[PDB]
Amino acid sequence: RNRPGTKAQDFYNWTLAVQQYIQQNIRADCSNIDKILEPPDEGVWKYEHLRQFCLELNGLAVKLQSECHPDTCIFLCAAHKTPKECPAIDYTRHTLDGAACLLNSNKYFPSRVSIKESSVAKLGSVCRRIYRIFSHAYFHHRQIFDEYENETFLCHRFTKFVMKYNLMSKDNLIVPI
Amino acid sequence: TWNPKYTLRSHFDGVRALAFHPVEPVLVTASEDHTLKLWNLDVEPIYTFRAHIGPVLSLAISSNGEQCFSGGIDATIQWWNMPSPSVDPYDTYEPNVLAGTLVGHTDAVWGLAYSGIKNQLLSCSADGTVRLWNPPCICTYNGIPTSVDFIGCDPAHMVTSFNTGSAVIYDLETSQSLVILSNHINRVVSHPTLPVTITAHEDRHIKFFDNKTGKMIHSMVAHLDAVTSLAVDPNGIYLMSGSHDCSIRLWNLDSKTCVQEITAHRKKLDESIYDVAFHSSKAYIASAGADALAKVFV
Amino acid sequence: ERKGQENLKKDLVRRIKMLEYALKQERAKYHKL
Amino acid sequence: ERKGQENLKKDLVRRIKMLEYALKQ
Amino acid sequence: EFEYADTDKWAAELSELYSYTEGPEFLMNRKCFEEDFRIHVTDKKWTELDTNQHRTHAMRLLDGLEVTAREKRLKVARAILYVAQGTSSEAEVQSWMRYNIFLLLEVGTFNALVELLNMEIDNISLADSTDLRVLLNIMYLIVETVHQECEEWRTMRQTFRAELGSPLYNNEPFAIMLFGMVTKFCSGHAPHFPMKKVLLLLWKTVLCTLGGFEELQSMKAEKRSILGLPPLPEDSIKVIRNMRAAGLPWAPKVREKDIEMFLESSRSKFIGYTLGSDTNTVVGLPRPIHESIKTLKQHKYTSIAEVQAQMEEEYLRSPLSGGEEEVEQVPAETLYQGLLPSLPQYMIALLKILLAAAPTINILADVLPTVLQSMKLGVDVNRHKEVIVKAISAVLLLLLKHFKLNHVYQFEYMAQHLVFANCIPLILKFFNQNIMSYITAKNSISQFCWRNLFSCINLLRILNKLTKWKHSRTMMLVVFKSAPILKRALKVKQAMMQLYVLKLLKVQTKYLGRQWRKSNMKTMSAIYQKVRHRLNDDWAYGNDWDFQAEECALRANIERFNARRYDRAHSNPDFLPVDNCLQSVLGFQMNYDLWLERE
Ligand SMILES: O=P(O)(O)O[C@H]1[C@@H](OP(=O)(O)O)[C@@H](OP(=O)(O)O)[C@@H](OP(=O)(O)O)[C@@H](OP(=O)(O)O)[C@H]1OP(=O)(O)O
Ligand SMILES: [Zn+2]
Ligand SMILES: [Zn+2]
Repeated sequence: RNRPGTKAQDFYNWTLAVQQYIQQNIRADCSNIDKILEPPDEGVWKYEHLRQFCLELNGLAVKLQSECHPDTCIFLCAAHKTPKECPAIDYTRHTLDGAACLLNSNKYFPSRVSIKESSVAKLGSVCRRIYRIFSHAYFHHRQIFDEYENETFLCHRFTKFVMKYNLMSKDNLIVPI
Repeated sequence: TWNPKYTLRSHFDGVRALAFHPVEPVLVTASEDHTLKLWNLDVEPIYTFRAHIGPVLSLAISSNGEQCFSGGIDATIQWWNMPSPSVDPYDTYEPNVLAGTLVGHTDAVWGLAYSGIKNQLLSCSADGTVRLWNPPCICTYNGIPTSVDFIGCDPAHMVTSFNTGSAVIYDLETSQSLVILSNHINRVVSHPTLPVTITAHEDRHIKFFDNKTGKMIHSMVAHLDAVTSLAVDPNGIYLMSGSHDCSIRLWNLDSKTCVQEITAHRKKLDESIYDVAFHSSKAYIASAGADALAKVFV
Repeated sequence: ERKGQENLKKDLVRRIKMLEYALKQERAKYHKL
Repeated sequence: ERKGQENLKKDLVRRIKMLEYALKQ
Repeated sequence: EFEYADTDKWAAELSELYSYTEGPEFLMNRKCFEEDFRIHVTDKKWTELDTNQHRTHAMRLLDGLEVTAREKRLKVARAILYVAQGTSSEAEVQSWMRYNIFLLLEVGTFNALVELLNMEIDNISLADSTDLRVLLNIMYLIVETVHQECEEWRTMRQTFRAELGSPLYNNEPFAIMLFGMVTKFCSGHAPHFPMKKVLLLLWKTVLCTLGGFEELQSMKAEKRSILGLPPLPEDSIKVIRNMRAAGLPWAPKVREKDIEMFLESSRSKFIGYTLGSDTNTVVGLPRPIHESIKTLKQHKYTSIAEVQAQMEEEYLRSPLSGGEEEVEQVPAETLYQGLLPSLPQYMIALLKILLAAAPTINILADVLPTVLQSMKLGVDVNRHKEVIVKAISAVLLLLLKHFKLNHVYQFEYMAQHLVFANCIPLILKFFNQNIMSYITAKNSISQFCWRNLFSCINLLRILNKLTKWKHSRTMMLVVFKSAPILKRALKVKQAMMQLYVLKLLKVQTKYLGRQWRKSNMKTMSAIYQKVRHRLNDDWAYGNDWDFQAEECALRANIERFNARRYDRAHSNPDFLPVDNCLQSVLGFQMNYDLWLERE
């Protein structure tokens, strides 16, 4: 565990271990793309990994919202009931909230041990949503995107991940690895 | 008397803290996702806060019911004006929400408490320095301050836990700690009456003391795990004792046996349920556990 | 009897609320000194 | 329903008893 | 010749979706999809490709489907439509269609399409509405194919057909969205909706999510067994399939009312005093009367409607002595929960569209864009209206049957607002033309036009469901002088149509006067052969009403049922709990000073 009063590094000084496995692989180094992307199942693994991906992406979200000014800041959002063009920052926020909704939707994911194949199609939708955020970052805010990628090679990780599981076209990728 | 009615499942990683709105049927839940969510009452969140970086540890609500303070890994504190209920979750982002930002001790904020005087608030960190804040005047204390809280009956007196095994009481206008009372101490709370002050030990013994001589009036073994969190009824009758045994218990301030026991949470790691929070106007109880699953019983 | 006890509850609620006001005033008075 | 009201009343009178003892000091 | 099934053969269905006006669209579809295909991958064909190539391309389509430009979205949707068609050999294109459609399901096209459909909802001529049309096409196709095989992918169709009927769209099933479209059209505040396709899609989704007539009969049998009632005497569908034009195939039935009426007549005649609604006291009557009573009560037929009404009045008697029941959420029940708020407007709108589509609110907006072109457009408009009538009749009939099977009072609540909108005179007026021509109307370009005949049989079945065991409505059937219309429609050599005409003639032949009976015997002979016979019935020798009163009584019964089962919030305001929990505890100086100084 990590009891309270433990400042930063004691956190690493210490069911559903798939998330704990992912966490151990991440803390190992934020650099090893394949090593984390090395499966231990395949479906529930995709599930937990998309969860972790949006989790890490919250960081990019706050980093962008810090300076997602309309100075330079596409597609239309879908978290709204009727899809409206909530712009870049609004799009990012609504997409993250809708991904939380889906990934935590009871009717599509009651448990985290056995996901029906009638649900793994949604993962394609959500990663398609993710890559829109990534495109906006790489295009309008290249520098902070690169900063966050230096912090953690998210875009590289997810490109290798999708190419591993084929959720999105390779032609859809425009970010260099 | 308390049956499960809601399971606020929209947080990914463990929900470290949670607190109920004073009057509204609204609940705020801070997790380790670096983001916290506000909910209004199988339910979906109403707002998400995209301002905190690093996992969030501690949270407090402005007693008026309009502002929220948070402090976690980022060693900073954020202060939002919560949007009123009935807002749209999928709405246009409003940058003013993060009105306040507090930069203090360079370490993670482990303990957060609001003051009923509506001008101050206590922030304890792993830095070893507790800070009293005014939303820019800060009074610091250089005494392992795990838990630091605000006595309610007199806002002059405040408490401070320690990873040693004791807890020290001190004042507001004096900054001079009065007396200690007796090993990790997870969570400390203050009764809405002046003397009684409750503490939770790593040795699974809920203990009680007085703000005038710190007497060990009562030490009852609580659960089979280090009691992580405590929550006090807004009128001081019952007491929520959240324990790493994934078993929350409603004790009674008179009868200190298992007045009620609910157990619904998973042992995702060596650490289990983080925090427990009463209501104050609607009599709901919420529990924020290690698996990011806020249960709500009515 | 149910209705009567319900009104008794309303009475006790009034009593508790006025007790709250009284104790808040006494706390403020003691805090001033 | 009457039993529930009874228990609530017992709770409230315990509250008032404790409050008055606290007022004694 | 004619084989009454829940739907025509798949090829006829697919042909009966596109107007003869929107032909060239097909070209565009290919000329759209191909082009994008060309850019995505090169030198290949969709058929010579393999599985993961198909899935990648489908995901690319779904991705492209979210651009914020209506024009590019239309382009992408046309591509998806061509995919759904897939296109040589008709069996080949059928197989490739089934394949492509199950693929588009697997990738998850349907939810994206539903979202885009909502988008188009929240906003003369054909091109007035192309996008919607295009969109609707796909959905229909999908459902069609998925249900065309609803009789590998077993799990696929099962989960689909289960989610389509589940309240996942604004917490309402898909059919509710389609009904909303229909209402918003009839209200004249959405004059561009393509109505043939909306109606067809509503029909097919009601079909696949509720089940056709065979699954209807099966569910009826199971609900009979569950309630303990004895099984049904015949196999109605088979019996009607094995009839002829113009034997005694129907085992006679006798409802409880007849037993009680006969027994009370006998009591008055032999015991000098009637008893009243008792059917067990038979002791003083002579033996030749006990024989008749036994013969009757051994031929009794108690349907689910009677026991359900009994349970309803029971619940209403003893509300909280365990009377609170749970109701299964079978798709019919959820659909009724969805429709209940604004049902009457739905029914009025359906009937308005019907009346606008009878052979003799611009419904033809969908189809409207040389004498040959004028003739083709005329036959096309006739075909448009024929299909609209077919869809509406089938929807109404399926809803009626499924509601009556689910719970009788739902059927009554639908039928009441269906007759209030003058459905009886509407149908009769629909039947006041040369029916034979309508049935043999060969209004199609690549006997019995299966479409028209199916629709007419359905209209008769509906009219029967509306007016049966309700004396006031039967007297209405008499008032509008239906008989010369019915027995004129009797000329169609089909067997089921004849049967359902006779089902009405027999029900109203008592009030038609001896002379009429004496004049028409061939029809009386037909009624003798075809229709089921009730014991102690007096149609052949009948001797001989408060419409509004009987209505306003049934209405009260219905509304009581509805309020009890779908207004549990307000239900039973007399007995309410009080929250004894401490949420209430938080739910001028003298007032302090003296109160403290009390001791
Ligand atoms: O009462 P149900 O169990 O619901 O069966 C009735 C009805 O039975 P009743 O005669 O007791 O009213 C008729 O059946 P028959 O008259 O042929 O005996 C009716 O036929 P019509 O509507 O043509 O009068 C129809 O059976 P079907 O729909 O096959 O024609 C219908 O059964 P459902 O209500 O389940 O449709
Ligand atoms: Zn931006
Ligand atoms: Zn949005």
